[PDB]
Amino acid sequence: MYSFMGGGLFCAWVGTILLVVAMATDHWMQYRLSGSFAHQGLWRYCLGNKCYLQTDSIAYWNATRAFMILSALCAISGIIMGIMAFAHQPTFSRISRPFSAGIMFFSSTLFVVLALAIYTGVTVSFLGRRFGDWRFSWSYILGWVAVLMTFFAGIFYMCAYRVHEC
Repeated sequence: MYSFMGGGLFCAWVGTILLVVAMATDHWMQYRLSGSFAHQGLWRYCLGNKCYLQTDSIAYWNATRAFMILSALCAISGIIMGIMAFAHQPTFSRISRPFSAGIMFFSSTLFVVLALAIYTGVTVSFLGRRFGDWRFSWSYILGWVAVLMTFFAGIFYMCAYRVHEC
């Protein structure tokens, strides 16, 4: 019955973390020079003897940063709706209670497949022959893992939509 309610919420409860463990993890691209092996994230940079922050704010950087928050805000606004999916609260008939999360999670799934594509679509074009250690590191992966986690979080919630009303 309500296994989708208890299943789809779990696919988002972990996916919401991977999005947060993607904006505060300075490992979007691995690179090193002379005695400072580290990584490079959206906001903060890192080296060895010290750290580093942004300097110019590039177009594809200021695109991914906003779209990932637009996904997390569209992801936390689903687990709180998943809490509201169990408890029936009389409100109205438009937009079902165990169904609105399907549009909300898929919306969060939409602004991450675009946020991760704007990164890759410009990174290899803006670089390549210059930066030698071109590598999408272990935070770029967690963004793509959360792409599938919150995707199923909408699938399970959308699957229960037909089971309930029909």
